[PDB]
Amino acid sequence: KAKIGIVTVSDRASAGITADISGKAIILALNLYLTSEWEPIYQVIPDEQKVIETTLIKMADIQDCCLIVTTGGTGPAKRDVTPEATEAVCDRMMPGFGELMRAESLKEVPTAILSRQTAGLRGDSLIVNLPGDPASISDCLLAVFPAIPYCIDLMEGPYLECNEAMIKPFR
Amino acid sequence: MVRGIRGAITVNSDTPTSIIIATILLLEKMLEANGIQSYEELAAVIFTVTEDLTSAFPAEAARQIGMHRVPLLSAREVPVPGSLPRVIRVLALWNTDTPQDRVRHVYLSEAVRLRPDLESAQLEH
Repeated sequence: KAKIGIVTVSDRASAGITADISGKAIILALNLYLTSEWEPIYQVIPDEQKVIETTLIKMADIQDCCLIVTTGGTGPAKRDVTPEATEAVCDRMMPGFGELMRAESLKEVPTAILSRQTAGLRGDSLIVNLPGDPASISDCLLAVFPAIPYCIDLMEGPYLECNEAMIKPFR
Repeated sequence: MVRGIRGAITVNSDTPTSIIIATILLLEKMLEANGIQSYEELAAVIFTVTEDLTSAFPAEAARQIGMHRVPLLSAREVPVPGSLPRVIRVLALWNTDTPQDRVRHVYLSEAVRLRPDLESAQLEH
């Protein structure tokens, strides 16, 4: 089987004040695209850098997720620290992901430049930052995902099969 | 004894994946906001999409969360210039004795602007 990590970084949602809704969207999107068996590993955690680092390491190195996806805490606000956590746990970074994602959200909104989203690699596990709002989560996932199944193949991970009608990956 | 329930949500691009996700999000938050346990309480559900959303039927999203026995119908909303773009609107007819003042309506993403103001406009006439 294959395991994918969904991480929601939200002070409010972690306490139980609001529903996740961003994470629900990431799981819905992954449920489309993918036709192969996969297990979602899903956590909701606060805007605390050390906790994010632990959560990413737990999913990538212990629970063996080939792909981990985060939503939340990617802006200039003092509390938003998801990207810093991502660079700490990652040996190598993937600048292409952030470069493309900001070029797509920038067309509609000029505050794409305020995003600090990034992506990187820990061992055999790929980690990608997504934003908080669900309409943009769908656009970002749809932009970078065609390269992800190939990327996991290059790291001798699971083979990911896709629904050609929802999305088409490159190989 | 039927009460309509209105919903509305927006997407950022005309793709099947973003229309299905948004519709499912809107539908589920609509049912939870009024406490609907079973789809059997729905008499029908009606969708409208704006002129710039054409890649998938909302009904296709409805059946992805097992609403096969719910009568579905979709149509095109009036293309008003300057109106909010890429918006899925929902009207669900609900079999209930809930008073009209107590029915909760859902406006998500950019569609929070479409939420009606109780203190707006109105006429002497």
